[PDB]
Amino acid sequence: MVLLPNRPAPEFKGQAVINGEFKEICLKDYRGKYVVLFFYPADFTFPTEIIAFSDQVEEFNSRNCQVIACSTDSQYSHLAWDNLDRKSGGLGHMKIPLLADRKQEISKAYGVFDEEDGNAFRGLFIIDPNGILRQITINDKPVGRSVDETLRLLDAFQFVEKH
Amino acid sequence: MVLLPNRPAPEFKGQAVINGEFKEICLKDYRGKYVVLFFYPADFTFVCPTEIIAFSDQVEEFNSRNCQVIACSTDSQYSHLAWDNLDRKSGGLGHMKIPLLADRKQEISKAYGVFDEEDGNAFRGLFIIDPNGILRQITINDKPVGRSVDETLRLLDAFQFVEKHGEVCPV
Amino acid sequence: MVLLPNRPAPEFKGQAVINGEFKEICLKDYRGKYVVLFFYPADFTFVCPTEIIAFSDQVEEFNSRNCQVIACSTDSQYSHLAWDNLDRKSGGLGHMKIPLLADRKQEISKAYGVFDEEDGNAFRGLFIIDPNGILRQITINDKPVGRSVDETLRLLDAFQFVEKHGEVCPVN
Amino acid sequence: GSTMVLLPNRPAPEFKGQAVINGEFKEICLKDYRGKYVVLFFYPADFTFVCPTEIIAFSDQVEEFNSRNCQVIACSTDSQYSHLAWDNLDRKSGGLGHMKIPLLADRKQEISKAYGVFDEEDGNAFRGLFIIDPNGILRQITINDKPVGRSVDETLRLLDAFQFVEKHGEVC
Amino acid sequence: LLPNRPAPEFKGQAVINGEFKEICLKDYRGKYVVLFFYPADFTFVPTEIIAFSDQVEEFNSRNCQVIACSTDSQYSHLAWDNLDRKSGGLGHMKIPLLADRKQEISKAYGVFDEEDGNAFRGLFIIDPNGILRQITINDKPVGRSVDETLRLLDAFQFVEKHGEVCPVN
Amino acid sequence: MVLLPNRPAPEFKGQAVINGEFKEICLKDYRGKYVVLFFYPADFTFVCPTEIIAFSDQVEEFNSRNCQVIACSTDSQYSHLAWDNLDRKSGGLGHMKIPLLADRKQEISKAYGVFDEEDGNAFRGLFIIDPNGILRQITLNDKPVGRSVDETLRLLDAFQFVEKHGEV
Amino acid sequence: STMVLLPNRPAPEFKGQAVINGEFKEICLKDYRGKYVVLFFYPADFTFVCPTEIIAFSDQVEEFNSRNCQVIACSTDSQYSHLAWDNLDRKSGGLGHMKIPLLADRKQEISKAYGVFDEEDGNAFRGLFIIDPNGILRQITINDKPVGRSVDETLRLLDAFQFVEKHGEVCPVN
Amino acid sequence: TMVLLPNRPAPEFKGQAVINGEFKEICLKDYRGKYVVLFFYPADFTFVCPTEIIAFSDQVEEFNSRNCQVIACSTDSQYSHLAWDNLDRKSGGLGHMKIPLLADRKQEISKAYGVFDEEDGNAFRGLFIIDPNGILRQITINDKPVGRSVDETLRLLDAFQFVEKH
Amino acid sequence: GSTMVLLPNRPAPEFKGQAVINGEFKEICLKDYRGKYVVLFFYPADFTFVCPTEIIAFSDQVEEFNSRNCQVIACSTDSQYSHLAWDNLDRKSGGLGHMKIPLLADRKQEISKAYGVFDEEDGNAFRGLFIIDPNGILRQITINDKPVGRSVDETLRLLDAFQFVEKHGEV
Amino acid sequence: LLPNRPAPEFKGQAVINGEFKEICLKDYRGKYVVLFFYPADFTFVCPTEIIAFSDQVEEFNSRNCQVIACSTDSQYSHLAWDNLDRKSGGLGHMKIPLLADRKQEISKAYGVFDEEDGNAFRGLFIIDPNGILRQITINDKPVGRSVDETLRLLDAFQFVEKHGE
Amino acid sequence: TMVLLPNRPAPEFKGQAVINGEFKEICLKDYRGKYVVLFFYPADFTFCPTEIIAFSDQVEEFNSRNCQVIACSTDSQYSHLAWDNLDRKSGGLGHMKIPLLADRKQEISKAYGVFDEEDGNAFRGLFIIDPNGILRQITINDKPVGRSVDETLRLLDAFQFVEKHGE
Amino acid sequence: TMVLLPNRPAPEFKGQAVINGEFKEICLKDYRGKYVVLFFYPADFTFVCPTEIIAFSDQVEEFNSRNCQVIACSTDSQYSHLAWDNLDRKSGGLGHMKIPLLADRKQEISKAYGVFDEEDGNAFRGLFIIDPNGILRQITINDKPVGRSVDETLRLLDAFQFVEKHG
Repeated sequence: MVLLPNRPAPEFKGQAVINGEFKEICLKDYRGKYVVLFFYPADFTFPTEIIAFSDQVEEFNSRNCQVIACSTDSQYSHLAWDNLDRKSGGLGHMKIPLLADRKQEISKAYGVFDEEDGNAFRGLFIIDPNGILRQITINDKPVGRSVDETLRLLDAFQFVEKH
Repeated sequence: MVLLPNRPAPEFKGQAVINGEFKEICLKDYRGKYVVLFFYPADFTFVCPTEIIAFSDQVEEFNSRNCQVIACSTDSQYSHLAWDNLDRKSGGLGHMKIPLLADRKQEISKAYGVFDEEDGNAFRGLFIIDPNGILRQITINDKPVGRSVDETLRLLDAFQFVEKHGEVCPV
Repeated sequence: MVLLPNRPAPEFKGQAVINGEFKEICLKDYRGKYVVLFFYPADFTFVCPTEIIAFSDQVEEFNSRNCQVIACSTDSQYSHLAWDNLDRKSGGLGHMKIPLLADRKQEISKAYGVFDEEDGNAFRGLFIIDPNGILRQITINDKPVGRSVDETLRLLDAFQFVEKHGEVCPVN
Repeated sequence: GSTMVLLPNRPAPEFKGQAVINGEFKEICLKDYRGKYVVLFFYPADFTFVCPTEIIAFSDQVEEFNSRNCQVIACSTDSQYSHLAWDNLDRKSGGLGHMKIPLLADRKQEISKAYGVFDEEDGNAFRGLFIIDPNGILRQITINDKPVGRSVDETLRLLDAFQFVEKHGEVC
Repeated sequence: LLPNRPAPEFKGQAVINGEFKEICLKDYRGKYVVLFFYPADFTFVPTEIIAFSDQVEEFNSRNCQVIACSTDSQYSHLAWDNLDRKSGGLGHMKIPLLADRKQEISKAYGVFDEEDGNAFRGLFIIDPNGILRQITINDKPVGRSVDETLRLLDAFQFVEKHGEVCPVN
Repeated sequence: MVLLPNRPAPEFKGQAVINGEFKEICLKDYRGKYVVLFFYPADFTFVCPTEIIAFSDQVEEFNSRNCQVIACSTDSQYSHLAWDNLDRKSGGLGHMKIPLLADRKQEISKAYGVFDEEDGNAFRGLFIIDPNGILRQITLNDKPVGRSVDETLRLLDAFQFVEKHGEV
Repeated sequence: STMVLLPNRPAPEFKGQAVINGEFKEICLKDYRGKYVVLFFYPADFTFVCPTEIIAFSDQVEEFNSRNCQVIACSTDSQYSHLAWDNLDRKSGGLGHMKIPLLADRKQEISKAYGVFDEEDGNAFRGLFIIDPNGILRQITINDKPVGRSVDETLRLLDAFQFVEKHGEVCPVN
Repeated sequence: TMVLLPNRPAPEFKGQAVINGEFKEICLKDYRGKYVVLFFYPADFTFVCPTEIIAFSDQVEEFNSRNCQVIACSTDSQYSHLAWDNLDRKSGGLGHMKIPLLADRKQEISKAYGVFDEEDGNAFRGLFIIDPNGILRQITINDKPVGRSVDETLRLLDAFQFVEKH
Repeated sequence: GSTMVLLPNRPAPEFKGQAVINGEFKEICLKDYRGKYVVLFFYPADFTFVCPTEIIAFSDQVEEFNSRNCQVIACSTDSQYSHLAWDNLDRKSGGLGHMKIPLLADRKQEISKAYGVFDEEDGNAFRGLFIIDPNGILRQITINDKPVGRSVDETLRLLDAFQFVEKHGEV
Repeated sequence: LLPNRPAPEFKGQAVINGEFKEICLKDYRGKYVVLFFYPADFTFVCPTEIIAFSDQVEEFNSRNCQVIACSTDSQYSHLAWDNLDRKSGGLGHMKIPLLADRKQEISKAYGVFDEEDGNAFRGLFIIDPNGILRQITINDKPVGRSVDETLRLLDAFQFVEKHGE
Repeated sequence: TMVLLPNRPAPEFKGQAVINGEFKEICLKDYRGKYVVLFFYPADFTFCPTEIIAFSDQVEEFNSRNCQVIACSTDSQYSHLAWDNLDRKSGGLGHMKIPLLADRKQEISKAYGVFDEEDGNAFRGLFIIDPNGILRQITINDKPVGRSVDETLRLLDAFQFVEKHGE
Repeated sequence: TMVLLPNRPAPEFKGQAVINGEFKEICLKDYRGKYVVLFFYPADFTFVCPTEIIAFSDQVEEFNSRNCQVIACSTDSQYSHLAWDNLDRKSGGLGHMKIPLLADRKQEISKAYGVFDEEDGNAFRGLFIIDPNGILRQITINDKPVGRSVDETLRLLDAFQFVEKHG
C-alpha cells in the first residue's frame, strides 16, 4: 500500500516550469505514458546532479517515458536554476521537466521526506502507464543515482507487461 | 449500458473444466496474462461444432503471445465434461484445449451482461484483458452468427503495441 | 437498458454533414437499408483513422453490400466540415463519401452506451442495424487500438445471408 | 435559485479544464487569476463566428486588459484539440491565427452548464460575458442569443466602474 | 434563465402619467420590451434611471417600450414620480413604472436577492412574439448605459430581419 | 403550530427609522417593557393620516405606562424616511416620534403571519407584549379599518393591573 | 397549516345545537347571512372570573339590534352546563337571566376553526370575530384569558365596516 | 383495530378532581393497593333525573370496606363539576358527593379509554375495574338512555378479589 | 458538578409534591400557580423553631401577602407525614395550628437539589426565600444558613418593588 | 451556593480615597465582610441607595465589618465615576472602595455574572471574619438590595455566634 | 489555534456602539461594500501619546479614501457614553463622530484574538477589511505603544493599488 | 502557546543563516540583551519588487543606530538564498547584503508565529519585534503581493525603548 508495487500510487497535483514555462501538471495528466519521478533535497547542489538524464531524455523518447524531477523548492526556485546557464552555476537549458513541490505534500506521499533537513530524498519512482507503482529506488542524498540502469529496469517491466 | 473501457474487468471465478478433471480458477490468477473470454449459447447446440473449436487450435500461440482464451456458458459443469469427450465427428468438443467456464448461477453471463432475456441463453460476446485486470474490449454478435480469430488476434497484437509505444503512427 | 443485439435500435435524431452539406437525419429515414454507426474521438488531433481513411476509401464496399456508413462524434457540428476539408496530405480527411453525424447533444452516445463522462468525448463503438430496425453487431474498442474494415464487411454479409438464405450447416 | 440564474452577490462558479495558450497547452482552474480581474465569454461552435468581434476583437484589443489587471478567456463545448487547429487557421480564410487570450473549453459540458449558458437544443452554448473581481466574487451576468454579438467597450465601461468601486466606492 | 425561451407572464398595478393601470407582457405584444430592475424606490441619483427616461424617444422609433420595475409598490412609485427631482424624487418618467409587492416578478426572472427585499440590476429584452431575446445582469453598485441598450435592440433586430449574414463581417 | 395570544414571541430583526436615522434593532432591546406593535399596509397611501400619525400625537400615554409602540410594514428602508419627512398638509408622516421599522425580505411579516399572498402588502395589526418579552394581545382587521387609542390604552392598563393585582 | 388567519377569507362555518332564551335550538353562519355576526369566546362557566365582562354584551344587546348585529358567546363547556348557569341569580354569583345565543364547543370544530383553542388546557382564549352580511371575516380580537373585553370598542368596529362598506369602501375616513 | 384489553396496564390519567366541594390534584398510580372503579358519562347538567349517579354515592360506603374507590368523570371543567355539586338535590343538582368528580377538557383521558365519541364530543358510559397493581380488568360500555346496577359490579369485585385470593 | 449558577433571570426550577393544607392533603406543583406571585421559602426541618422561627409568624401574616396577590409556599425535605403531625398540634405545645399557607414535603430531595439549596453535608435544608412571578420567571433568590432568619416586612417590600417595575416603568 | 464551605477567594484592585490599591479577601480576615454587585457604572437610572451603603458605612465599621462593592466594570471606569459630583449624580460621592476585576473572575466565582448580558447581577454576601460563606442572596437586575435588610441579618449572626443556637 | 491570517474573511462580528451620543447596534455586513479599520485598546478614560484625541480630526482624510473608522474596548456601553460626553477639559471626548463600540461579553475580543485573560484586557489590535469582507492587515500593539494614523492611510492605499493594478 | 500575544515570550527559533556568502548558526537566545526584528517572505525570486528585502539591508544603519538586530527568513532552501544573493539587483537579485538570511525547511518558525500558510509553501510577509528580554512587542501581518514599511517599523521600535527608559 505504502511504497509498494502492483497497487495504486499516490496521485499528486504538480505546479512547475516546462522549457521555461510555468505549467500545471498532475499524475492524471501524464497518464498513459511511462512515468519516472525522482526527487532531490534542494536546487543548486554540487554525481549526476540531474545532468545526464536531461540530455539523455531522448532514450526515454525511444522508450516512451516521462522524466520528472521534483524538489521541495517552489517553481520560482526551479526557474532560476533553469535560465542561468551551466557556466554560471546553472544547468544551461532543460531537456526535461523540473517539478516544484513547495507544499511538501507529494514527497510525504512517497515517504521521501527527511524530518531532519526538511526536504525530499534521492528516492525515485518508476511507473508504467497504469497509475500503478512498479519499481522502487531510493538512494541517500549524498549518493548519486543510476542512469543506464534506470532505463534498463524500464525495458524489463516493459518486457514482462509484453510477455 | 454501464460498462466501458476505462472500467475494470469484473470478477467471475466459479467453476470450470481444465486438463481433465475439475480445477477451480480465478480471474485474479490470470493477472499480467492477457485474458480473452467469449460466451456460447449452449452445449450440444446444432448450429455448428466449429467456432468453439476455433479458439482451441490457436492456444499454443496465445500462450507464446502471453494470453489465454476462455469459453463460458450457463450450463452446469457435468455438461462441459460430457460435451468435451465427444469426438468432433460426433458433434462434440473432443477435448477442447481451453479452460471451459460453466456458470449455472447466471451471474457470469449477467455480470458481463451477455445473458439473454427472451430465452435463458447468452449472446456471444468477447472480452479481452490487459496485464493489470482492466477491460480493453467489448464485442457482441447475433445468435446465429459465429466469430473469427483473425479479429481477436489482430486486436490483441494492437493492445500490446499501445501499452509499449503509447500512440505512434500505423505499422 | 443494457444494449444487446437482436433488439430494437435506439432512434437517433441529429444534424450531420455529407458532401459538406447540411441535412437532418434520423434512423427512420434509412429504414430498410443496412446501416453502420461508429463513434470517434474529438476532431483535429492525433487519432486512430487508419480506420477512417480506409472506411472513406472503402465506402463502395458497403453500398455493394447495401449498407450505409455513418461517423458520429460529439464534436461541434461545424467542426466536422473543416475536418473533412483538411487535405489528406496534412493528415486531414480531405473529401469523403461518408456521412458524419453530430453527437454534440450526446443523447445518441448515451443512447448507444459508448458515451463516457470522463473526457467528454465518446469511445470507439461499432453498430449495425438491419432493414427491420434491429441492432446486429456491437464492437467496442479502446482509443489506442484500430479496426478492420474486413472483419466488419465479413460480419455484415453473414447477417444478410440469413435475412436471405436462412441457416446452413456450415459456419465460419 | 442559484442553479437557474447566477447572482451578483455570492461567489462565482469553479472550473478546471484544458486550454490553449500561445499555440501550446495549458491547465487553468481560475485560481491562478486570484487577485486579478477575470472576464469569461462564450460562443456556440468552432470555425463559425457571426461577427469577428467578441473573439478577435478582444484578442486584438487584449493590451487594454493587460493594463487593467484584467484577463479574458474563451469558453465553448468544442474540444481542446479543436481550438488548436482553429488557432492555426489564417485570417485570409476566416480562421483565428495569433491568440492573445486563453481559449479554455470543457468537453464535460460541466462549465457552461454551471454558468447557466447551456442548452438542450443546440448542445453548444450561448454567447455572453461574465466578470470576476480580483477576489473572484461574481460581478456581472450577460446572456444573449447566438446570432447577436458583444461589445468590447460595453465590457470596458463597467470595468472602469468595478475597479473604481473597490478603489473609491459610490460617492454620488 | 435563457434568451431563446419566452419570458413569463407578469401582471399588476403600474404608474403612467401618474395613473394606475395594469401591464402585461402581452399588452405589449408586437412592441419590443426592455424592462429593467433597480434596487429600490427613493434611491438617490449618475442618473442611471432618469437617463433612460431622457432617451425614451430613442426606443419607440425602434418599436421598443421601456419599463422600470422594483419590489416597491404603485403607491411608493407614484410618489417618487411626483417629485420635481430637483431634490430627491424622479419627475415624469415618460415610461411605465412597475411595482411588485409579491416580488414574484423578480423571482420570475431569477433576479431576486435573498438577503434583502430587492432584485439585482438586469436588462431583459423581449421580442414581439412574447418570446425573450436576451439577458443582462450586473452588480448593485455598478451603473448602466442607454447606448449599449440601443445597440442590443438593433442586433436582435438586424438578424431577426435582414438575417445573421455569417459571411465576411 | 397555532399562534396563541400568550406565547414567548418571535425573534424579529428589522430596520427601524428613528429621528431621521436608521438604527437596527431587536426584541431583547425592547425587553423589560410593553411593546405595542401595529402594522399599516404601506407608505404614501390614499387615506388614514390620522390612524398611523395618532400615536405620534400623544407618546406620553404609552411611555408613561412603560410602553413603547412600533410602526412596521413591507416597504423600502428608504421610502419610510421619505414619507416621514413628508407632512400632514400633503399626507406625510411629518416626523413620527416612534421608530419606523422596514420589512424588506419579508422575514418579520409572516413571522407574525400578517403577510398577504394575494396582494403582498401587510394586513393591519396590533400587538401587546409583556416586559418579559412574551406576547399578550393579538388584533387583526381588514386593510380599510383603523384603530382607536382609547382602546389600546385601556388594554394597556388591563395588563398593568393584572400582573400586579391578579384578578379580583 | 391553519396558522394565523388574515381576515379577508369567508369566516368559519359553525354547525351544532345551541342555547336560545332558555331552550335548545340549532344554528349556524349560513343562518345569519346579511347581518353582522359578533362572535366572542370565554374559557369557562360557573367560574370566579367577572361575569360583568360577559353580561356587558348581554344587556347591551339593545345596541346591535337596531344596529343590525347579533351577538354570540361560546366556550369549552356543554349546552346543558350552559342553561343552568344563566339560571343562577347574580346573588348566588350568576348571570342574572341574560338573553344571548349560547354555543358549545364539543367536537372542537368551532375552536380549531378560529385558532383560539389551547392544547395544554382546553379552555378557550378570549376571541372576537366580526362577520359582515356576506358571511366573511373582517376583524379579529383575541385577548388573554384574564383580560376582559368591552363593547365601546366593539360597536366602534361595527360603525367602521358599516360606514366603509356603505361608501368609500376603498378610501376610508379614520 | 387499535384496541384496549384487560389484564394489562391501565391508561394513565391525571387531573383536577372534586372532593367534598374542593379542587384536588390526583393521579391514577396514587391509588395503588386499591381497586379503582372509573365510570364515565356524556356530560354535566345533561341528566334530567340522574337517579343512577345519586345511587353510587349512597351505597358507596361498601366499596370502602372492600378497599375500592369509584370516580365519576366527564369532559366538563373542574368548574362544571363544582356548581352541580354545590347545587341542591331539589332541582338542578346531586348535592354532597361521596365520590370524586374528575374533570378533563383535554379529553385524552377518554380517548385513552376509548369511551370517547366522535358524534357529540362526549364519551359513553364506561366502567373500568383496576387492581392495586393498576391493571385493567373489567371493561363495561353502555348506553346514554340506560342506567346501571350497583349490585352487579359488586358481585364482580367480589369475584375479582376472590380470583386473586385463591 | 459546580455549584448551581442559577439567577433571577431565567425560568425558575419546577417542583411537585404532596402538600399538607387545612389539615388535609393536596398535590401542589409550580404549574398550578399562574396569575399569582409565588414565595417559596425553605428550611432545615420540622419540629425545630430554634431562635428564628417564622413558621407561626408567617401564618398570621397571610393578610399582607394576599393584599399583594401572593401565594406563599412552605417547603423542606421532611415528610408530609411529619408535616401532618405538626399541623394538628397546638401552639400551646409548641406546635403550629391551622395553617394559612400550604406545607410542602420534598422527600426524594429532588426539588431541593434543583435549587442548589440542598445540603449534602447533612440531610436538613437551608432557609430559602424566592419570588416567582405569575409568568413563571424568577424575580428573587435568598438563602440563609440555619441559625439566621428571614424578614417578613422585607419580602412584603420585595413585591411592590418587582411589581412596580412591571407597571409604571423600570429603565 | 452551599452557604457552608468558606467563601471563594476574590482578588484585585479597588478604589481607596482617590487612589488605587490592591486588596485581598484574606486581608479582611478577622473582620466581617459584606460584598455586593451591580450591572455597571455611570448609570443615573439605577437606585441611588448604592451610596446609602457608603454613607452609613460607619455603622458597619463599629459593627466590625467592611463592605466591598464589585462589578464587571473596569478599575479605570470606576475611577471617573467616583470623581463625578452629585450635581451630575452618576456616583454621587462614596467612601466605600470600588473593587474591579477586568477578568470577570470574582463575579463568576459567585456565578452571578451571566451570558445574556456580559455582566453580573446585584448580589449580597455576608461573610464572617474567618472568610466562611454564611449568607447568599441575589437580586434581579432592576431591584436593589436593602440597607436595613443587610443590618438585620448581620445582627442575627453574632447572636448565634456568641450566645449559641 | 494560532494568530489570524489575512487572506481569509474577517470573522462575523456585531454589537452596540455609540454614535452622536446614541446606542446603535451594528454589524460588519452593515459596513460591507466599503472599507473598515477596526482597532481596540485596554479600556476607556485613558491618558499612546494621543489616539482618539487624534482620530476625531483625521477622520475626513480617512473618509476621502472611503473608510469607516471604528473603535472597540472591552468596556461597558455606558463607560463609552460617559467618556465621550464629558468635555475634553475635564477628561471627556467632546463630540466623537467615531462610533464607540463596547464589549461586555468580550465576544469580539476573543473573536480577533487580541484579548488577554491575564490583564483582563485586550491588546491594541488593528484590522483592515476590504468591501468584500476579506481581511488585509493586522497590527497588534501593546498598551504602551500605539499606532500611526498617517500610516493607516498608506497601508489602505497599499492593497488598493494591488487590487486595482495588481501591481 | 496557541494564540500569540505581545505580552507572551517570543517563540524560539534556530536554523541556517546567510552572512557574507557563508553559512552561520544562530538562535534568538543568543540575541538576548538587544532588540530583534523578524520579517518573512514567500520565496526567492518573487515578483512585483526587487526591493522589498533590499530595503532592510540598505537600512541596516537604521536598526543599528537604535541598537536592534534584524533577521530575514523564508520557507526557502539555505541554498536558494546563495543563488538569489549573487544575482544582481539589475539582474533581478541583490548581490550585496547585510541582514542574515535564515532558511526554514522545517517550517517550525513560520508556523510557530502563525505566518506559515496552509494552502502552500509560500509564507505571509510578517514582522516581529523582540525586546532584549525575549518578550514579544508587536505583530504586523501583510500579504504576499503587498509590501511593508521601513519607517513604520522604526516607529514602534523606537517607542518600545521609549518606555524602557522613560517609562
